[PDB]
Amino acid sequence: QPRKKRPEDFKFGKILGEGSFSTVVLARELATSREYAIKILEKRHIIKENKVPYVTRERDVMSRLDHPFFVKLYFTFQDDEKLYFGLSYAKNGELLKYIRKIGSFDETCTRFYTAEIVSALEYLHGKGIIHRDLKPENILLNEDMHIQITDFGTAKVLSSFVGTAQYVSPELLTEKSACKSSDLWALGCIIYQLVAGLPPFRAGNEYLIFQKIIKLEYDFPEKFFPKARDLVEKLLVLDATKRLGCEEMEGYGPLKAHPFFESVTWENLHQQTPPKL
Ligand SMILES: O=C1NCCc2ccccc21
Repeated sequence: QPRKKRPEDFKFGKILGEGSFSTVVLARELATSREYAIKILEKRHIIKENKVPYVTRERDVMSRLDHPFFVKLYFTFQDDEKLYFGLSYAKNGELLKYIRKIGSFDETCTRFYTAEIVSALEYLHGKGIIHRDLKPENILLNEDMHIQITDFGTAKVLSSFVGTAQYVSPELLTEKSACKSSDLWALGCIIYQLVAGLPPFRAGNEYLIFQKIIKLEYDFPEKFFPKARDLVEKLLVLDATKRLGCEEMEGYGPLKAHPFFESVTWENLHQQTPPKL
């Protein structure tokens, strides 16, 4: 292994994001001229907030990921005060940014980007990992406009936490429990959001949002692509064992065979050129 890196190896630049117990800063490695997104965490603060398990899980999950649709962990190091995670830099920022920029996606772009997420979730779920906080804020875009999923501090490794209100699955509200199917619920909310321009469940506060979620209280705009609508109806299902893509429904095959995805070639999405937004 190369010698441990250290802060003085980098020219630090702008802050890219100010996460839960961390700050992500753009950094250029002097020796190589490579750009990394370095996640910086203060040890004392992590210890004080009882987040050692949190940070340990984050690093352990990220070390296991080796797929182009996920953030990559290249290196770690620490000094007296801080932990540093050297992560891939997603040049084009958040999916959410593009949703707001152009309002909503046409069918071709919805299909292409939904497929990348599904394909990413298939990989993740095959390793026994649940994300638990999947959302357009955490789905980044690379320079090449392919997705790069991030934010694994709150992930669960199969064999205690509630995500972002608008994407929380009903089972989390009624049991405290999460499963792979919880990510598929999030996927349904995201597809709806790509097409409609807004998340399905919206209200004045978390309480009222949680209320709508458990009553499955939402509806589709008039223009909603019919096959995407059918797909979302098969994902936004209160019973977690009946969502398209979960094990009880025989996995990712039937999800990927959905009519909405008819024209998708699943084997080499990362080699395809994304539709212009
Ligand atoms: O580009 C990024 N890569 C790592 C994850 C991240 C978080 C917040 C802002 C940017 C990034």
